[PDB]
Amino acid sequence: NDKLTLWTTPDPSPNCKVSEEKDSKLTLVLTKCGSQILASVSLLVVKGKFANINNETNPGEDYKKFSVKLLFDANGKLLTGSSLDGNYWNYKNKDSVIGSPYENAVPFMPNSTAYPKIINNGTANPEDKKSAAKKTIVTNVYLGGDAGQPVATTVSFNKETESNCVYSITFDFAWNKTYKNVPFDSSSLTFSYIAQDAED
Amino acid sequence: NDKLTLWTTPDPSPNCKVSEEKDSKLTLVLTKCGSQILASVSLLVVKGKFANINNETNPGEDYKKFSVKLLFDANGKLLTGSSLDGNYWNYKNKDSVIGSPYENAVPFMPNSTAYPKIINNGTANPEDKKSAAKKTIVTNVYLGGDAGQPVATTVSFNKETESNCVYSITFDFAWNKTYKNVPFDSSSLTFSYIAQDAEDK
Amino acid sequence: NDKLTLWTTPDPSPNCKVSEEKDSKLTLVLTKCGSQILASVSLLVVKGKFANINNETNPGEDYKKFSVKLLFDANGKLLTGSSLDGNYWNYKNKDSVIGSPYENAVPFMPNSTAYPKIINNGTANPEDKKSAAKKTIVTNVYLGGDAGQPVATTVSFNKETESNCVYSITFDFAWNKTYKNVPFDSSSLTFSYIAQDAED
Ligand SMILES: CC(=O)N[C@H]1[C@H]([C@H](O)[C@H](O)CO)O[C@](O)(C(=O)O)C[C@@H]1O
Ligand SMILES: CC(=O)N[C@H]1[C@H]([C@H](O)[C@H](O)CO)O[C@](O)(C(=O)O)C[C@@H]1O
Ligand SMILES: CC(=O)N[C@H]1[C@H]([C@H](O)[C@H](O)CO)O[C@](O)(C(=O)O)C[C@@H]1O
Repeated sequence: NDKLTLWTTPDPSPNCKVSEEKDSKLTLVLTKCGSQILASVSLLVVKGKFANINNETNPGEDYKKFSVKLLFDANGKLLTGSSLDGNYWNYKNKDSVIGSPYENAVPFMPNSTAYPKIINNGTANPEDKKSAAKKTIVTNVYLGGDAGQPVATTVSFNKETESNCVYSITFDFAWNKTYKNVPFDSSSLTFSYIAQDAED
Repeated sequence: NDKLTLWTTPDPSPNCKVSEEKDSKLTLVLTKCGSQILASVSLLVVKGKFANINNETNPGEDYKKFSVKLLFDANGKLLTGSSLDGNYWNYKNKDSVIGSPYENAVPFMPNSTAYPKIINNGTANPEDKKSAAKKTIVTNVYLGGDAGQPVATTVSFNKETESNCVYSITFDFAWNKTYKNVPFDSSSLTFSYIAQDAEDK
Repeated sequence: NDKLTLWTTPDPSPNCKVSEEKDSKLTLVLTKCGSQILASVSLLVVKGKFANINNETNPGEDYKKFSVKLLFDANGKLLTGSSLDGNYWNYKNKDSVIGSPYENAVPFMPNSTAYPKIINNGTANPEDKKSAAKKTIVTNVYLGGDAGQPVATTVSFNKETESNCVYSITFDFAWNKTYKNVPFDSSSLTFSYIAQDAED
């Protein structure tokens, strides 16, 4: 009933494509403390490529990394082409989701002044040079909650331009370890980014 | 606000068992940002095993790791099996604590739908309760605030079962380094977890 | 919103001294969720020592680390002697700043009970033993948002005593890598600390 938490469900049914359709349950919770967004996120791949990682028999790089994209329009609606199905992605209602799909959700989108879409011109003066890293959180999650099973995790904001998105949260994942029969089950990751809002 | 912050005191007197009774000050602050909980946490061992770590003379594993449990009931009261003494664990009032002990504190407990108590072992076709990792935050703290002194730190939610707990915040700590005369003084760690609600009315 | 979020601008003009004057844009956002402060922070060095790090030709330590201080008075005003210029450091209003400079900002300062001014200890009684680490967050940021480019990052609270400061947020940065032509462009870092104010 609180309008201040866009999320999946806390315990979601398969609602995310990783390597196929409905590959994986992605738990993502955006709580809007002031002008910033507090977010935790776990990923669990239940079937397909990364449901039981083995790089002993699959040493290839395509088997040692993947990416999850959330694509949003100017209203901040989740698009098709997002890795995340939008059926069970809405504002909170007890442990579940609100009856109607959400019309507007800009307050929750990354700031397009803080995290601008990169531009396609070559010239750039000292003060007018924009940043790639600014739009980035690089960290680790840990498969199975084992500290010896690190995945390099890269949250990116308004990185994507897919399906004519205006805002884009992107979780990239990669590892060096040659994991043997290790389900991709990520530890919860806490992070924040600066939001947008607009009047009318 | 004061009613939105369960914690110890900012500067607590020895209030945590690590290897023996009140042998460490644990600073923990739960602030309830919407449906999530924002938390920072430092640990300082003042006496006993880990008050001055040396693995040169104590190479044994029992001397290179330990765990601190907070056990809660369905109301969210701290239970006896807890590593943390409950005298100075309550809602905030200035840099101190509220007059009466707290009756209810569920809003602050980890979500038992997101972090369910029981774990399923063996088979995994559905795999629907099958996340161990979801209930986990793995990171590092740094003894003395020195970047060369990492402790592998594992926050767990509703992991524990002891004393008939319903909710359980659990901080495990372990290290590979052979530390020589290094007090266990952890750098403050920021983290969040998904909370619980309170029925309807 | 106003009074709830002390910050720079989301996209700041050069407003930070690192090795010389206004040689870097530092983006810092303090949002006061309850009794804690939520903060993200990116640093971008546009000119001078760290604008294009090379430790192949500059192996010296002075070229492999630096520190950024914010020094505050009892009111919580940013002082000269801070690395951060105070012109465009104020309470939020849209993507910009409030008209007048801010009179009071204690609610945003680190807790002087949790992070005491104490640093010299003459005795050390078991129950009255004070903590250095408590005042510390040690983590990593990642230059260019590349996971292979770690900087050891140390946030410290009420560490500093310079210019007779009462409160002090301090970001130290250091690296072991011998980086070749690597701009100091940090990935956004999320963190929190304890903060109070009270009076009549
Ligand atoms: C950083 C962290 O938290 N975990 C790390 C663990 C633990 O420190 C501990 O050694 C496990 O027992 O060590 C590694 O496996 C290692 O040294 O190769 C890297 C891993 O990232
Ligand atoms: C905060 C952090 O990650 N610190 C890490 C440092 C940094 O790389 C630092 O710059 C140089 O010590 O490296 C280690 O000391 C190391 O390799 O053994 C481990 C430690 O966890
Ligand atoms: C986010 C993270 O973990 N970064 C770390 C990377 C990643 O493992 C990366 O994927 C491989 O470059 O490893 C190091 O570069 C390394 O091994 O020396 C240290 C660095 O801090």
